[PDB]
Amino acid sequence: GSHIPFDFYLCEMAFPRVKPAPDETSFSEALLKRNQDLAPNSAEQASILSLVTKINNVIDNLIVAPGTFEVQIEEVRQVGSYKKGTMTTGHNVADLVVILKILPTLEAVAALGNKVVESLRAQDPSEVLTMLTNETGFEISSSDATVKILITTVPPNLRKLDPELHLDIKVLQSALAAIRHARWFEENASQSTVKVLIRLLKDLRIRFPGFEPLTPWILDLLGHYAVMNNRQPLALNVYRRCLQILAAGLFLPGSVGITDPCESGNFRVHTVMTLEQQDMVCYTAQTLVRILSHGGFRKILGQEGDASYLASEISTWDGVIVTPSEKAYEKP
Amino acid sequence: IFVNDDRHVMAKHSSVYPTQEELEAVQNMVSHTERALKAVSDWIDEQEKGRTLRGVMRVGLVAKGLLLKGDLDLELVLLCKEKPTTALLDKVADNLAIQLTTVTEDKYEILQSVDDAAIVIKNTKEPPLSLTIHLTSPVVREEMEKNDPPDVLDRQKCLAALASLRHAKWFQARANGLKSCVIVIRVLRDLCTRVPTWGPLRGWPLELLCEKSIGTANRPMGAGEALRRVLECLASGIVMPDGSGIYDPCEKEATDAIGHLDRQQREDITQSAQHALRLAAFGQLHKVLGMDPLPVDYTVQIPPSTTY
Ligand SMILES: O=c1ccn([C@@H]2O[C@H](COP(=O)(O)OP(=O)(O)OP(=O)(O)O)[C@@H](O)[C@H]2O)c(=O)[nH]1
Ligand SMILES: [Mg+2]
Repeated sequence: GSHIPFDFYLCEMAFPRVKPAPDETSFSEALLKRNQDLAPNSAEQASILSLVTKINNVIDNLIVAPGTFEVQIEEVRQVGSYKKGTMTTGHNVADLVVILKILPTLEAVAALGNKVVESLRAQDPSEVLTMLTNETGFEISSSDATVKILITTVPPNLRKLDPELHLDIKVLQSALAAIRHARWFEENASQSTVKVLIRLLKDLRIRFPGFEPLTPWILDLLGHYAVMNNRQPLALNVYRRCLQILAAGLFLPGSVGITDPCESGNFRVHTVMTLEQQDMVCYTAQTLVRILSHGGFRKILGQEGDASYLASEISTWDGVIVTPSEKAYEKP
Repeated sequence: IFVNDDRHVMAKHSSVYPTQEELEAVQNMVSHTERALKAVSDWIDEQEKGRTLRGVMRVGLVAKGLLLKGDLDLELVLLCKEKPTTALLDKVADNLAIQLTTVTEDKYEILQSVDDAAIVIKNTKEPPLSLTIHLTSPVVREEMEKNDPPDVLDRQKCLAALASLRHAKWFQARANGLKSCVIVIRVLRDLCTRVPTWGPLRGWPLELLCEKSIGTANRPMGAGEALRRVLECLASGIVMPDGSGIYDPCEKEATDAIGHLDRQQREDITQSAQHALRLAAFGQLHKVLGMDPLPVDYTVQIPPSTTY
């Protein structure tokens, strides 16, 4: 619906402040400190960059010199966290999307994967790798990094799929969309603060199961929107707007929310969440908005242990009693 | 969009909108009293000739068209060329009794309060209407901003009378023409009454909140969408300790329309609005409006003044 919830930063001129904006120095320091705790070490990005290079090269080759090999690769793109630069420590995994020329069958997905790892092993017999297939392609990982290869095909072949011979249409369409996201991201969300926020939102959603329904794609669009959609970018700590727009029902029924830039014609990204999940996301952010006001940002950021209780339990902030927002959705 | 939510806010509106009998009584009392002050003034200008009272103005509910079922409190402002005093209050209150007699045979009790710097007028109807006449003067604002009798009226009381008079002019210019604004304010005025959590917002802060929130939208809204936008606004944490707060447009110095709310009120009002929002979003707005689920110019309540 042509309904746009309230956003203070969309019409700030109409709400002049009375007293200078309080000093949120500690908040900015903690936000950066946390980004640093979540950021991958120097040992980690070496191992990943190394494995991503090795595999990406073998695939580059297979495209120019298909050789005698019966799997025609048409294109390869780096997508997801690794490409965007929103990777978190502990999860050293990169995503590669490989578009096949012909129909992507289960036998092919295994042939390509085994052919790829066999090329790495011929180049470097000393390094130990393992290669496993799945229903979405295959994986190759070393002792400290894994590269996921997402298989799909040239659209031409989408209308010609076979429910039992080729991979699930949904899986193939997901990989393609992945390419459009990364394209849009490198192109639009490639900002220092956007990338830092998306990493913090990914962390928030993990310590607060209320935010679970939120997908990586929504988080991307949410971070970028909170930072950029307003002249200049917003300061990282002005994070507060992410919670505030969720609280004012950006992803509630009747709201435009955010339209998918990688789809047609006017898709509401939050339409992939059920009504119950929408309610949950909203009331979760509603509590966290209140909790941040009471200066509970060290808890919200996870610097003080577990805080998942804050969203379901009564908390007392300096004599102020905070009652968490509750379910309002009624399953008919 | 929001057809059903429009149905409910408009039906709730009907439920709280005063009756023709209430309104007719208001029109009468206001008209009588205005025309009576018109004469009380004319009478003075004669005594002097052989100015002092510069005008009579409507403020508060009457002026804003915010009268609801059960409202018995009306208000007027009396402008005085100089700084009103005790001598002028007594002189007006007294002579007002005589001039009413030239407009109607209805009997009104006239009672004055030098402390309230006003003249209260009660009629004889059950329940009775009470209209307060606030005496003041601009010469008082000038002075606060920077050789007279010994009976000047309470400056604070006189300064507040000017504030409301500025609220009344502001409302007519900004809020009135704002589509669904006056309606949403009424229906939310009734909610501040029912839910003690919203109580502190009653009046000026609610009026500002509704004009701001509704006015910041790109396009005109219906009663349903308009009310929602107010919930969202609150739900965003606008009235929380930290944050813009509602800035007062009728003050030369930066003033927060809700700077009086305390940390817990701000918390409760916000948590309430938040829940009300989601209830509305999931087709339960009748619950926020305290009603059962259902199966022109509403802004103009009583005619503008002729006398003034
Ligand atoms: O089977 C598929 C198909 C497509 N995709 C596409 O690839 C992307 C995978 O995204 P991830 O799950 O890797 O999330 P991320 O990289 O943003 O963060 P990390 O958890 O990796 O640190 C998603 O955005 C989806 O569009 C898959 O992940 N799996
Ligand atoms: Mg990844």
